[PDB]
Amino acid sequence: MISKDEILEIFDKYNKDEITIATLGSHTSLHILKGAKLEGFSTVCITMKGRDVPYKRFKVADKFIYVDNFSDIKNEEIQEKLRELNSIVVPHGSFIAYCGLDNVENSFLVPMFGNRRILRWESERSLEGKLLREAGLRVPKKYESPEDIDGTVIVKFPGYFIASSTEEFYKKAEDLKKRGILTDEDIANAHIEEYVVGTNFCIHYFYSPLKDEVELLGMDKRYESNIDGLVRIPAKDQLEMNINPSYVITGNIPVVIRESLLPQVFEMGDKLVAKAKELVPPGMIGPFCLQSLCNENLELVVFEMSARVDGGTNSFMNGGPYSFLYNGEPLSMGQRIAREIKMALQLDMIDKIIS
Amino acid sequence: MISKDEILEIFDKYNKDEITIATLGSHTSLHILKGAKLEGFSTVCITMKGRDVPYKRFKVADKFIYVDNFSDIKNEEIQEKLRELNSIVVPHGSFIAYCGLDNVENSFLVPMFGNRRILRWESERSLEGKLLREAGLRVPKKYESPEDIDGTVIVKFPGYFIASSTEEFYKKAEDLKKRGILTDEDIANAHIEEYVVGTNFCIHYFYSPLKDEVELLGMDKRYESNIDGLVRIPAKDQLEMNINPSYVITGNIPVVIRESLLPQVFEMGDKLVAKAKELVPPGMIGPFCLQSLCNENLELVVFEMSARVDGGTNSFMNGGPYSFLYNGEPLSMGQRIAREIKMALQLDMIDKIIS
Amino acid sequence: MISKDEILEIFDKYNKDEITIATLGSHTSLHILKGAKLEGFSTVCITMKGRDVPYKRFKVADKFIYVDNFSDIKNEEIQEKLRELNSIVVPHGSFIAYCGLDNVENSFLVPMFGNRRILRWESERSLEGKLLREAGLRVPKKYESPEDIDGTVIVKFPGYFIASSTEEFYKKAEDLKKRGILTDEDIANAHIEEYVVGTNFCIHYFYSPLKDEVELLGMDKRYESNIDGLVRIPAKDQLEMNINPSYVITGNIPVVIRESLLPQVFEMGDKLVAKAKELVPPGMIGPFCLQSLCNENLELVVFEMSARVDGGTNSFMNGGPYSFLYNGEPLSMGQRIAREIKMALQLDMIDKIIS
Amino acid sequence: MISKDEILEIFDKYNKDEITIATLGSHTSLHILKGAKLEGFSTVCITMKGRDVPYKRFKVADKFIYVDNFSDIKNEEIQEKLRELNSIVVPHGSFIAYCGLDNVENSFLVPMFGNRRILRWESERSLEGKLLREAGLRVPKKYESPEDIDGTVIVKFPGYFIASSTEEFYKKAEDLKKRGILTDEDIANAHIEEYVVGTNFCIHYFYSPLKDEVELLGMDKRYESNIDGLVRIPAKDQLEMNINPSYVITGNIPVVIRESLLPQVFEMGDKLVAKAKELVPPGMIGPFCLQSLCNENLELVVFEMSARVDGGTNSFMNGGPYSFLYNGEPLSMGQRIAREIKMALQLDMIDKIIS
Amino acid sequence: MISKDEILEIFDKYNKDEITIATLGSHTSLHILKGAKLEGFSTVCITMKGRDVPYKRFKVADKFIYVDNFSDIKNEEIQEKLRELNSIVVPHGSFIAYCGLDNVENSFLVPMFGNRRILRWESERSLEGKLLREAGLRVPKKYESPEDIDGTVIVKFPGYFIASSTEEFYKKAEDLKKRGILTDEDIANAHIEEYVVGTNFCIHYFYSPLKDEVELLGMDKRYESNIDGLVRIPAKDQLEMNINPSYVITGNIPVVIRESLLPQVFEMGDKLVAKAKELVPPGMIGPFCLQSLCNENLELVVFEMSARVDGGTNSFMNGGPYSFLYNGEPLSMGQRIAREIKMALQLDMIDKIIS
Ligand SMILES: Nc1ncnc2c1ncn2[C@@H]1O[C@H](COP(=O)(O)O)[C@@H](O)[C@H]1O
Ligand SMILES: Nc1ncnc2c1ncn2[C@@H]1O[C@H](COP(=O)(O)O)[C@@H](O)[C@H]1O
Ligand SMILES: Nc1ncnc2c1ncn2[C@@H]1O[C@H](COP(=O)(O)O)[C@@H](O)[C@H]1O
Ligand SMILES: Nc1ncnc2c1ncn2[C@@H]1O[C@H](COP(=O)(O)O)[C@@H](O)[C@H]1O
Ligand SMILES: Nc1ncnc2c1ncn2[C@@H]1O[C@H](COP(=O)(O)O)[C@@H](O)[C@H]1O
Ligand SMILES: Nc1ncnc2c1ncn2[C@@H]1O[C@H](COP(=O)(O)O)[C@@H](O)[C@H]1O
Ligand SMILES: Nc1ncnc2c1ncn2[C@@H]1O[C@H](COP(=O)(O)O)[C@@H](O)[C@H]1O
Ligand SMILES: Nc1ncnc2c1ncn2[C@@H]1O[C@H](COP(=O)(O)O)[C@@H](O)[C@H]1O
Ligand SMILES: Nc1ncnc2c1ncn2[C@@H]1O[C@H](COP(=O)(O)O)[C@@H](O)[C@H]1O
Ligand SMILES: Nc1ncnc2c1ncn2[C@@H]1O[C@H](COP(=O)(O)O)[C@@H](O)[C@H]1O
Ligand SMILES: [Cl-]
Ligand SMILES: [Cl-]
Ligand SMILES: [Cl-]
Ligand SMILES: [Cl-]
Ligand SMILES: [Cl-]
Ligand SMILES: [Cl-]
Ligand SMILES: [Cl-]
Ligand SMILES: [Cl-]
Ligand SMILES: [Cl-]
Ligand SMILES: [Cl-]
Repeated sequence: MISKDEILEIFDKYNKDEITIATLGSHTSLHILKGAKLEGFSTVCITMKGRDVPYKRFKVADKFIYVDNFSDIKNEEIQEKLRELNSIVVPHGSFIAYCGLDNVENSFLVPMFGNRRILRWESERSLEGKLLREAGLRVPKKYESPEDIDGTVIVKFPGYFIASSTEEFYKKAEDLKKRGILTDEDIANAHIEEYVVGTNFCIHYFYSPLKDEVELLGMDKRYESNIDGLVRIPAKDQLEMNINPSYVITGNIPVVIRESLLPQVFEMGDKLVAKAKELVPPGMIGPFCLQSLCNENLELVVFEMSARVDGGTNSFMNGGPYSFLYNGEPLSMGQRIAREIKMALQLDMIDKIIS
Repeated sequence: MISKDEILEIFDKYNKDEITIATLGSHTSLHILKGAKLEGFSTVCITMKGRDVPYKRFKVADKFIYVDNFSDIKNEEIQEKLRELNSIVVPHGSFIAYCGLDNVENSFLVPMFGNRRILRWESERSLEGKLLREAGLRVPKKYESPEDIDGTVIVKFPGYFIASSTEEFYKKAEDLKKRGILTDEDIANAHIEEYVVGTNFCIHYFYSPLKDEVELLGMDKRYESNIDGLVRIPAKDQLEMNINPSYVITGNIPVVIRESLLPQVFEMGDKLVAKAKELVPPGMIGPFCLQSLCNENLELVVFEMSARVDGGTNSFMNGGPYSFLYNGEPLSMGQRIAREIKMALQLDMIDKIIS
Repeated sequence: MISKDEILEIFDKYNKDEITIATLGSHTSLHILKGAKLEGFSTVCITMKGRDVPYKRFKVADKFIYVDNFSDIKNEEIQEKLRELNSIVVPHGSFIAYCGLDNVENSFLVPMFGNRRILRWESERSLEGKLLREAGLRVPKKYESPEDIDGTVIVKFPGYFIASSTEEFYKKAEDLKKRGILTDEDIANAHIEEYVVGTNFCIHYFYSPLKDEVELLGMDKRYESNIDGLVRIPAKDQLEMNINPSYVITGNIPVVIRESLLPQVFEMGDKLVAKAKELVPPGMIGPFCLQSLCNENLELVVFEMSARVDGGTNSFMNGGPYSFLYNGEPLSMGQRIAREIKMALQLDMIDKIIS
Repeated sequence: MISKDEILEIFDKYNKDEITIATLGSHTSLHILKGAKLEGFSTVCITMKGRDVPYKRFKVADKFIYVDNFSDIKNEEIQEKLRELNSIVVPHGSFIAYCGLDNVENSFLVPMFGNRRILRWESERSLEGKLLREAGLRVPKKYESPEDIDGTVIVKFPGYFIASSTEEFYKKAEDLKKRGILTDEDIANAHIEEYVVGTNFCIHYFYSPLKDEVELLGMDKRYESNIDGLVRIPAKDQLEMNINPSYVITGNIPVVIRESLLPQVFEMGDKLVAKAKELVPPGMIGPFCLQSLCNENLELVVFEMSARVDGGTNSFMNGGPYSFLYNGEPLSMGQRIAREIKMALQLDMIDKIIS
Repeated sequence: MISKDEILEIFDKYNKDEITIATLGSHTSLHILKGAKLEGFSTVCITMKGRDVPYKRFKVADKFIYVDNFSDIKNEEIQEKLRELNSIVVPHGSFIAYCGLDNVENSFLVPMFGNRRILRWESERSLEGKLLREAGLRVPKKYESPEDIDGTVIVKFPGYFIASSTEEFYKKAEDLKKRGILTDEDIANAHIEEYVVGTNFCIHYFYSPLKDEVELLGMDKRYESNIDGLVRIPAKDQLEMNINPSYVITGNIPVVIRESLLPQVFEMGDKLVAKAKELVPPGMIGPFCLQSLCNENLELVVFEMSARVDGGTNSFMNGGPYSFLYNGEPLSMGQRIAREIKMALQLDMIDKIIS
């Protein structure tokens, strides 16, 4: 519901000489806040007791807004402190969750870097799949029901398993049921897709509305538990175990792609951006990630995407091999965001980057 | 056939005040061209439509030479543009392939960084094995025929499989045949070697003919599809699949070796360089890679080598842990190459580095 | 036995205008010595023939003290050269081993960065376990005997295997016996613990006695042979092999943790430091590492620790994502150590950092 | 009157996680505020309409406190805003004047970098002369009355002229009287001293109470109007003019001293600092300037001093030849001040640097 | 008398892994020693009590060799310490004076950066004038005797005055005699030359024997006492004084030349270098200064030169406008010298730079 004009008029009461960058202390905020300082900004960190130490010891925040629980960040009281500080908020995974995506879309009256509307399109698998399919991107083959399974599939519930047949599907669902991990309602909405066998590249892009350009900033591969620990056990020993794989994100590892695949990499970002302009105007604004798998035919297949900054940007907080090429600098995504905020304030084009 | 004097006399007609660095837009050209700019050079990128975006958006090339297909880079027309631009060409994997190694050796009349003759020694498994064996380096044990198999082996055809017996060899060859991946002629020339079980270090060295020194620049491990995706599937599920491993390079991951192994690391490069001087004068010039596996006895076994810059240098385009030690700089291999070109022009010793 | 006053009075005869940093040429000495140079120090490297090349080519040492074998570094002759050079010695894994931990504790009369006494607490599994348990840290569940095994365990002998039952334990012990890898005396003291299935984070901390603060410097995951090569073999092929896993450290790979887990990360270091002050005064001084595994419940379980600089700091010799946040610099652990030595000399507080 | 305990207890109610650096927008505030940002601080600038542009366009201040006139900076309202911002104030020439030195000494209840008491000793020519004389420094010879004049003298009134005799003194005083530049009361308190003929070095020092050390940061020579414009007129033309010299500071020019004179330079700062400890405890804190003239006998004679930061530090806001030697950095005095504030907060020694 | 082979054979007994840079603590040693550290060298400073503080507080020397008086630096004892430290000595104005130029030429058996023989050519006005005249450089017109004076001249004695006639010459000589500044023997050897009226540029060049190139590093103007203080007194007041000008170097001020005059600037260095090769082989090595005055016809007239590093390089110890152009670095002359020492050691060409 929140209007653009409604947000531009909040920002107009802002002291344009004292624009700060704010965010929630979690997810990717260390380089969001570091990147801001490096660009000249004073920074605001929403934090809480027991969770504030990393931001205090890394010296990355100038002002703290302590909440009782991160859930309070929807409260109109915190919105006020943020407006009085002239903060532009940089959204990220954790902020959207603790604030709630409905509160974000029509109850959070603080200026926000990026296209506010499009945060819904990453939250819903149908919108996400619609976008990736319509943008012309390779995605895993989808399966309507367990009876349609004719290969190895992975099965996700909004807590994960692999199946190579209809029969294996139910045996495994049953296991995860009689172990108190999945209720009958989760499996009633099981999402089944082709298991893509390949190398993980989570590709971090930045779309600049100022330059009208998609940029490559970096790449990581996920480090997930228990799976990346499960597959480190020798095959003979794994068979002696009664252990199911889980896919809980615990961290990230840096990777570079084969250089001949960069034309495919940019075309993917270009296409995604050209379609999102049509479907959710103005489209992708700033940081976005295609989480893909590269098969043996050197084709990147995208199984996920983010419409804002992705946790994997943490793997290059001191810059990376791709962020370096632009200007020989240790450039993070956080700093690339802050720079866009800076240039837009200087060119009087803040309307291209906030909502 | 191309003579050294034949190349020195092409370079003598060069305007020594305007020496550019050229390369093909692929493989490792992003840091070759970035590294050149950082050293003061103007840069030339051979590119083509649909494949030029990465070089335009990374702002790494000053002049583009567009070809219809990269195969045209042998054409005497492109050789002329390069000579008129006073370009020294930096060779790499992709350039040699698209240009053709015979065209490189006697039909490509543009000055080239490195020892031109020695590019043949990396192309032929017999020359390569000859060199590594004569340099005194550990290599996988070789097997003349499937009947000689007495352990786990890996089998390569100039598309890969593992066997632990003669019987398994044929069963697998048959599979890859009746699946249209290998013709009877490929398996007629199957290369069988010991499967080395260990940690991958692709070690990137630079030999300076100016300093008469082998330098350590960095290290990566390969990220290959489908294999690195295959082994991420739990053992129980893998057994339910009918899937063969492939070993297609898709990218790279940074790694550092145990420091006590660096004396072995340098001795390997020293030895390789001392033997290549004898076998293919003047020997190794500039960048070279030993692709090795470290067994549990802390011995590096080399299964491959490159006689020019290797794709893994991309993992440290913003510098790495070893390239940093020299001068505290974000030094890439591309920039280390450009620096040698610079120093040689300044010391009037271009004859030590081109051919 | 070596007293603090005994060491302060050695250091008092030091020319305070010419303080050098010394260490043994191995383990982590490349960034210890590089970091020192960067902070203004002249550096001393204990090295030997055949093992000195890495330090000569990286140009990281100003003065060499050549020994016949690294075992000689206990010799009172080498202690004298070090005292005459005004060297503070930075201890590390290799130095303690070659010098011998008893010689370190009462026969090595050279000033040393860190708490000398506490190097014993990392050497003994009982002290180490005592400390981690009393500090309140999660550790693997321990097993008194093979008959207590009720899950997957890993078994270590001061050369490793996994067991999922009492029966499997003996079958495997027998195998490693009848293969000449373990004598009956090793298995008589077998250390059996819970096999933690998860993602490896070796977390590198620095405790500053000057700032009274625990800092996060970086993180790596181990790269071990043959295990990380064993699990890269497809499950079907592994079953055709008669191969046991080994866990020999060969190198390291960079990783970042999920940012929401940093509060747990710092609390772990804080707790460890607060307990070590009580148990071994003054406690942890400078660099320390918690080597942990993150399970699917996002809990870090510590299976090992170091009470000095850990080999994994090599993964960020050119700085890392966390070391960057402080001041936007390529900061290594080696340089963080040297800086503390520098600040302490400038503030006349060398008594807070040496022993 | 303002007590130290009275100031420590104001600072104790400060949020130690959000310490800002404040100052008045004038004099030397550009590098005071720039230097602060570079050290990680958020900055507060006291400014006013018509005088705020330089600080807005140089992007050097995060928060502005607008006053009606700089005279309002004594007002208890502005003191409150400063306390609520957790600001340490950095004093300078302009701040003391607009605030009034009595208000500074007992009516300005905001923490302040430096020794508050000693700002009186630079304001009074008797205290200043007492200090320089007792510290053992060369100063111009003083003259009790016009009748004591036996050489070339310069005559100052708290607007300047040169005399070489008693007679010339009165003729000139009369001129400046019958021209409405000096009243009979100014000349009733005329300060007459030896005219020192030599080269101007305004030497900028920093005393660190943390390191107990006097540091050399830089040097400038004054650029004064109309005098430096008067002496640029050829002698023949000057004689055709009826023009008196004035000595109004308009700017500064960088200079380096002859290196053999640096031992004299440091001894002067050392001596000044050792005497000020006795006379006005704790003595000199942070930045101080000896404004001297070097005669042909290579002796520096001091005609003025500042007990805080001097305007000449502006000549090296991007660092200078001496500030560079420490760490190869573009270090300004402003940044050297901010660093001391930083280190003191980190070492819990804020009591050594504020009052 | 000292031979080159005699010096090469001293240097051959040097540990080539531990080459240090040494110099006397005075003149230009701050950037000589800083520049060395920046290039990776350990540094040796010859100093003495009462004169060592600047080098201790600037942290620029790793090892001190204390002498009783700087005159002792000729002593064979100090030569030994320097040889045992593997020091290459960098000569400068003060070192040559305290050591004595005869001792330098045949009694100082330590390797020395530059052409040892040519230090005599800067010491003798006849050799100096011979060189500048034969190199084809503009110099002041010379006058054989006071009776030849037909314009404004300046008169120098190996303490200075200006004369516009024969009569004025004697009146002034008489004054300086009856004031005890000049004996009858000084004026018996008075050197009289054209007074050049113009702007002072002391131009600092570096000749690289490695690159065979003359480089422009920077420029300063002298700051001399009492003269630059004398001319700051208004003309009317100067006439009321009985004061003679002196020209004692006290410091330096940075200046840049008009860019259209750089072709003249380089040709002057080129010419000087081409003639010095013939007259004193191998010629100019490393740093040299032409001290010139630019007349209204935009012609640089050289009144002095140095055959080693000149004191004016101190004006750009943090780099300057010209030293910046090469690589965008804060490059001093001291660091440019150290770099040449570094490159020569790396290229095995130390024979091009020492003697
Ligand atoms: N289509 C797929 N094929 C193979 N692995 C997948 C697929 N989708 C997800 N995964 C793995 O499951 C993890 C969690 O996926 P998601 O919850 O979709 O982000 C991913 O990071 C992948 O490692
Ligand atoms: N390092 C990371 N890599 C990838 N995804 C992440 C990372 N950190 C957080 N996320 C995602 O963002 C969500 C919120 O993060 P958290 O607050 O850490 O639970 C998680 O559910 C993850 O899907
Ligand atoms: N001797 C070997 N033992 C084990 N793995 C190998 C061996 N040779 C090659 N490989 C794997 O196969 C991939 C392709 O090898 P190549 O085609 O020889 O460069 C390598 O990157 C290795 O990961
Ligand atoms: N990132 C890389 N790592 C290792 N080898 C590579 C890499 N990129 C390319 N290569 C090798 O160079 C050849 C040509 O590269 P491409 O043009 O990308 O196919 C390939 O066949 C690979 O063997
Ligand atoms: N409790 C455990 N659970 C699983 N793996 C372990 C455990 N302890 C050690 N390891 C693995 O064995 C290697 C050697 O362990 P350690 O010798 O205890 O340092 C470690 O780096 C781990 O990869
Ligand atoms: N890169 C590394 N990562 C982790 N641990 C290491 C590393 N290097 C050495 N160590 C440990 O330090 C000990 C001595 O090292 P080394 O002298 O290399 O054998 C080894 O036994 C290892 O446990
Ligand atoms: N004793 C002196 N001899 C010569 N010039 C002076 C003397 N004192 C002050 N001046 C000049 O007058 C200017 C103003 O001096 P003051 O007002 O004392 O700071 C100084 O910057 C000097 O250039
Ligand atoms: N650039 C400068 N150099 C030397 N002294 C200065 C400078 N700027 C200001 N001052 C002194 O500080 C006082 C206050 O400065 P202002 O507010 O600029 O008048 C002046 O009376 C000067 O004596
Ligand atoms: N020919 C000349 N004409 C005018 N001024 C000169 C001349 N030679 C020397 N001077 C001045 O006298 C100072 C001392 O000169 P010198 O002792 O020759 O280095 C120089 O720095 C000049 O400022
Ligand atoms: N800063 C400087 N500028 C020009 N010449 C200098 C400088 N410092 C020293 N010299 C010359 O070098 C000689 C020795 O310097 P000193 O030991 O400082 O007397 C002096 O006689 C000067 O001629
Ligand atoms: Cl992203
Ligand atoms: Cl995310
Ligand atoms: Cl390479
Ligand atoms: Cl390659
Ligand atoms: Cl550590
Ligand atoms: Cl270790
Ligand atoms: Cl000052
Ligand atoms: Cl001032
Ligand atoms: Cl010079
Ligand atoms: Cl000089």
